[PDB]
Amino acid sequence: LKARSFDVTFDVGDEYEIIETIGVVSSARRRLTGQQVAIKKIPNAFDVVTNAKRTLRELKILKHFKHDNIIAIKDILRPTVPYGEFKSVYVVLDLMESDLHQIIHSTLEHVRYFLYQLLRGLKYMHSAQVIHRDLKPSNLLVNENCELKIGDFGMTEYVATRWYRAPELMLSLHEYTQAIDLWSVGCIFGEMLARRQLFPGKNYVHQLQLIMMVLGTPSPAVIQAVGAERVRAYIQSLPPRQPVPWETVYPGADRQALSLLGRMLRFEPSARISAAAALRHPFLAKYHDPDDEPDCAPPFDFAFDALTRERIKEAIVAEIEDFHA
Repeated sequence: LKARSFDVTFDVGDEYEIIETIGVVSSARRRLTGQQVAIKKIPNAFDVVTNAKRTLRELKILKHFKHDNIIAIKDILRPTVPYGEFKSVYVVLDLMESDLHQIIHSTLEHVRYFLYQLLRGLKYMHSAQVIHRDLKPSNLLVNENCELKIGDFGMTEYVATRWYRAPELMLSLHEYTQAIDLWSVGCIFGEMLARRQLFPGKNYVHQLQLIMMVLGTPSPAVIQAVGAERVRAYIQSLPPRQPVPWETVYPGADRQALSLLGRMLRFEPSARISAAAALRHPFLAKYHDPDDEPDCAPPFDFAFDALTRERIKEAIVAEIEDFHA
């Protein structure tokens, strides 16, 4: 009931074909009239520890979420093998032409529609006690339209680049809350507004300093709420440069977006706004529709979150069955 091959070789199941690869991902058309869907195949994923349990979570995570602004599964095909060398899985997702990463660089009506979908999808996520933990414009699926879907999920080295990550995540100022995905939204917010990247740190050494200018130096209770000790020492030893001059920071912005920016970018997760609270912002007055902001009815169960072994290869077969009952 499935057919080969290229490129590269993968067996689709024939409900969809053509089969052109957008990137491993392909775009296909369901024979049933279900139009254009995106198919993602997983190479390996049984190849080791980690990458096994990672795709158990992702599989269970896409399933648990039904939201307009969060990617989910159209279908999931038994990568047909009768457990003899079952080496891979195919998840079917809806086809998104692009992502926010492509078009950001370098409109106030266009952003408010964008961010509204960002935050609504953000709230549904947090209702299930699940965090993206990394939010980049590359993770925001966008076609035009301008409908938005949140890509990937929560999951070393580094020298790597997260300029959208919260100062509590890296620098570990203190432990965090669901408000960290909002700092990312605030950073993306700026980039569309400012036309430029907000915090292009060479590293945490440069990043914090680059972060330092806009939000200014923290001498409220923010310090001593920090895990510190050196960080609080560094904060106080640093000159208390006087914040927050947002109106001066953005000339091309209305007081409204400037106000949402201010509450979104804040040192302390305690004080920082939430997804549900940020939706209430007057910035959405054109778009604000409380009906379109659902919460997950149950919480997301992490149960299996050693732990374990090819049982996970076997646990993934509970689903693909569970999907088809």
